[PDB]
Amino acid sequence: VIEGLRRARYKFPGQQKIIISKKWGFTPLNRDEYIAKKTNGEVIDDGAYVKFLSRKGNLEANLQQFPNYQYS
Amino acid sequence: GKSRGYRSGTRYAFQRDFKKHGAIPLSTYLKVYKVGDIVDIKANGSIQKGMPHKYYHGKTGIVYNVTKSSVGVIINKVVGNRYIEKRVNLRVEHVKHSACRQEFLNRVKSNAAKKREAKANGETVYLKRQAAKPRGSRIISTEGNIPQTLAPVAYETFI
Amino acid sequence: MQKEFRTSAYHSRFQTPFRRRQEGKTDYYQRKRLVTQHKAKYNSPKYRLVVRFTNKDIIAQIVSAHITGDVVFTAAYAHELPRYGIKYGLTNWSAAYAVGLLVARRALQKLGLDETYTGVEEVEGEFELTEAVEDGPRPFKVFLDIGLQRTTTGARVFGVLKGASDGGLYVPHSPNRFPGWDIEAEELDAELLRKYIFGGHVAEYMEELLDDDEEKYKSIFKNYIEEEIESEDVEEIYANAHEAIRADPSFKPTEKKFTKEQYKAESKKYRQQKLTRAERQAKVAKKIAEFK
Amino acid sequence: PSAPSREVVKKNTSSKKSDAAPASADPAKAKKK
Amino acid sequence: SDKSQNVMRELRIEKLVLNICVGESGDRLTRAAKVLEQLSGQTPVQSKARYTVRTFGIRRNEKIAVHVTVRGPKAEEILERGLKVKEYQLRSKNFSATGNFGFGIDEHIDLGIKYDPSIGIYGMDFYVVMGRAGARVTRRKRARSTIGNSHKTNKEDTIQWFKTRYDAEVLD
RNA sequence: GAGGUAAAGCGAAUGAUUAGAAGUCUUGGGGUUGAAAUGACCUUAACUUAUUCUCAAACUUUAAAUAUGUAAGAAGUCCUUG
RNA sequence: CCUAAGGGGGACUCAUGGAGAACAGAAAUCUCCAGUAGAACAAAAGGGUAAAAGUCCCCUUGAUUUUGAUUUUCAGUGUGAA
RNA sequence: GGUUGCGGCCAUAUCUAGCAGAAAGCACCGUUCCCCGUUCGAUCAACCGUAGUUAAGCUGCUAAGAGCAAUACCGAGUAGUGUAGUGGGAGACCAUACGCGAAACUAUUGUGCUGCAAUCU
Repeated sequence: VIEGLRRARYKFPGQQKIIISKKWGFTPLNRDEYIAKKTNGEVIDDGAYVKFLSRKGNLEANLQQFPNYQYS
Repeated sequence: GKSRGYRSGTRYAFQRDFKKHGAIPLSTYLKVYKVGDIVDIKANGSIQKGMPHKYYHGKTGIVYNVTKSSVGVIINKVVGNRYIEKRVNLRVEHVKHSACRQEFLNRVKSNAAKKREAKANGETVYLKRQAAKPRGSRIISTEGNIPQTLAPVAYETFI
Repeated sequence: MQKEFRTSAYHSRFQTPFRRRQEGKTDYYQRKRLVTQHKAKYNSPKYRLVVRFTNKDIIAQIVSAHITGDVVFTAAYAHELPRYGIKYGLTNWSAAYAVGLLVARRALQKLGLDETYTGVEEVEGEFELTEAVEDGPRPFKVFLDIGLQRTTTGARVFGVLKGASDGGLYVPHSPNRFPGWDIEAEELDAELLRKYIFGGHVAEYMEELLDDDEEKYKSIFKNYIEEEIESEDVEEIYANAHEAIRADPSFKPTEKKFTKEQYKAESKKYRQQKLTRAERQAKVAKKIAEFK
Repeated sequence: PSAPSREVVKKNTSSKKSDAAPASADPAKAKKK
Repeated sequence: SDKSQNVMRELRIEKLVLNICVGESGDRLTRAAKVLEQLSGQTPVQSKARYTVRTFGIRRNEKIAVHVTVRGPKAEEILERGLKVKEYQLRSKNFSATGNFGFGIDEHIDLGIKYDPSIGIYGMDFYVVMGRAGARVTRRKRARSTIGNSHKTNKEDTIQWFKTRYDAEVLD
């Protein structure tokens, strides 16, 4: 994939850097936080993305939407 | 085609505040203005009568005339190399008392109150305000506060 | 199928009306027109004759406006009338007249304008304004405030208006809203207005219903039946009430069987109290735990 | 007899076709064929 | 509290509106108004088209329809006379989500009034607005408010009340 | 006191805009069901819900820095009364 | 451009959506609910306006008389407008 | 303390869904001779307070509620910016020096207060 982007760099003017992200895929979570929230049941799939548990709002709907949520 | 009408460029200045449209609270119509009062000018868009020109939006002046629903305010405007006194007629919806008076009027009474007491106690007191002076010496004790050593952090990319 | 309307964006940008406008009680357009004083009369307050009609009561207050809130000058209630000899029909047009007269006399006694500005002594139903006495204090000037109540010729608010005007208050008005005004021949019939002043319409109803529908008479005019009050002698009840009000309009508060503290302690018993943050946190924890 | 008329409360002073009155938006009324 | 079988929760007819939407203005509309007067004993009101539509052949402000509102016992009498024509047989999809209901007669002479060939025959829309006591809360000028959720009229309550009062069948 | 520029925002109004997911199609068609039932099924397209990527000189809840108005007393404050 | 589209007062609430009613259907009229203005306010655009400045009804001529003051453009002249 | 009338600030007050409300008040509630207004006493007007009810309105409470408000070893002294250099860089732009300094985000808390008059178990 890097070599794919390195070639793409030739089609652009200016300087571009290829950077390996610290985050899991396109999520805003670092690769260890995402694993922790996955094993804590706080993250569910939504197709090509995910949805994260909120400690806010209606309690009942929150519980139904995230069944595997190990509360602390 | 230049356009320089009366209310040109007042798209945002004469707008009502967000979630503050509609009727005017009546404390505006209950305040009493006397000749010689210091008032602030802020045009209210919902009242198109007695509206100041955009120049006077945000200016402070002296009330010199009081009429049925308005006050006459005096503003000094720079026109070239001198000031000109302008006499603006404003409905009281566009006018508010200037709060700069009250703080100074409080100091006038406060100063007199302190001064007369010093005469009573046979002492003297200095009434002039003082700018914040440099701070004096002090001793910093370190029980529970042993200094933490901080160092600059290494560069790291956070995307 | 359609966009859900009550979104969080709808709530965020909603500008709630004024507190007493959302209550549906204050018309701020009319309030602005009434309260606002000519700025060159710097601190002289305008006085409002606030007239309100409940299902069981008439309230007539004299009010001046201030930034902290309105301040009551004097007040007259319809449930004061039993002290003055009117026990029934406390929401008549004539009860309204009595309340207006009472508030007028009470305010004038509070000011000191009793010898001067006695008012219309011989209530005849003529339209008339409180005329100022030369070389003396001007009559107390009050402006009628009917709130959200609709203006109709024959309405009870103008009964309070007429009572106050006959009591010596200078309340500007035109006679085209009194019961008895002919629009086609623009003059005020004094006899019909006088009839309405002294309960003539109620007496006529008793006369008409008694000899036509006696059962409805027994159900409706019961309190008059147990009082042995006939249709003919009602006029004298209001006539004596007027004289009694003019004799002594001062305010007598009702004796209270409990102290303010006793009332507060009694009422505080039936008031639910808000939960502690800890209590509701415990409730949330219990609900989650019982959800597994 | 008197002939009262229902009073107008709407604000559309213009003279045009009503909002959301398009053709083909209807179901097939002869879908039973 | 909040007892379901309170007295004041008693459903009863608010009003009955009779609508004849004759698509033109003139003799037909005047005769329809005559029919409405005969049926109700009240002068009806003539409603105007809001916009011009060529397919329906109407223009703005042409007095198209006529209608009248009846309240009280007269509404009940007219409603039962109209339910006879429908032989006390309504459908589940004749009741709105707000608990109102309505139907339509095709020939007004079936209501039981003298037939005049000159006047002709018209169909008619009966609409019954249901409501409990305390609806004045939403209509009075001062202190106007809304009606609580329990006190609201809905489809199932209206259907049950209709069946109980009329022993009629609602074809679900 | 005044301001609406920089910045910011778009799971905030207006406008622009990428991608799926779950639903409703009952007011989208196609195919396949039926001897005829619009009553289903597979499908794409529509909408709705919760998300998602990216924007605005003539969009905006928010909102600087700099610049800008006024005041800082004897022509003042207070007390009494013509 | 307007004798109302000016003035005063009063009553009412708009765009739109949903759920319903013979002909009637995506579009006629009627009813209820929701509806912060997503409507309308002669004409550009911007601002403003909800028991109204919007829709409808009642009465009107203040779109009148006298000559001063003030604001904008500004020389602090005129004209216009306020 | 509850309630009414009139208010001040104008969501910490609004909105959704539930539950409770003693006294009083308010309210819904009843009637159409009269004044008055309507297609319609529904709204408005008048009359009774008499026949009834807290069902609703109203008030309070509940919600890991929506919204709103406030606070911050939250983000962040970041973005931006005033001033400076014969600083860097081909440029685009960037760093540094002396100053000022956000917004979103995150988290926590809160959910009307109050004036005058009257009234109340």
